Amino acid sequence: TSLIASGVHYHHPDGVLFLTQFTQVAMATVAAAQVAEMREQGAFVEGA
Amino acid sequence: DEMAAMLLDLCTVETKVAAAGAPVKVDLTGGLGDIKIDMAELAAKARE
Repeated sequence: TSLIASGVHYHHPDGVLFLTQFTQVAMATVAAAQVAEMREQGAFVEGA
Repeated sequence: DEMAAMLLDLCTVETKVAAAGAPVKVDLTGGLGDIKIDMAELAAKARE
């Protein structure tokens, strides 16, 4: 719900995962990890 | 009636939001904490 960080304090009544400073980080890591797996299986085409 | 009023004041919008951010510990005591009154006597004798 709430989180205190280094210099900043983030509070949401619902969730912090839906807060942008987090949400963007979560979304970026989720996709970056999924592609890495796709790359490990070689499913990534050279001309994409 | 006095103590009831003290309990409602914790239920006010101001102190409600305070509880949402972090647990609120309220002392509703009348200063019985720094009391130097000896309970071995003034309580027992009262009861006796």
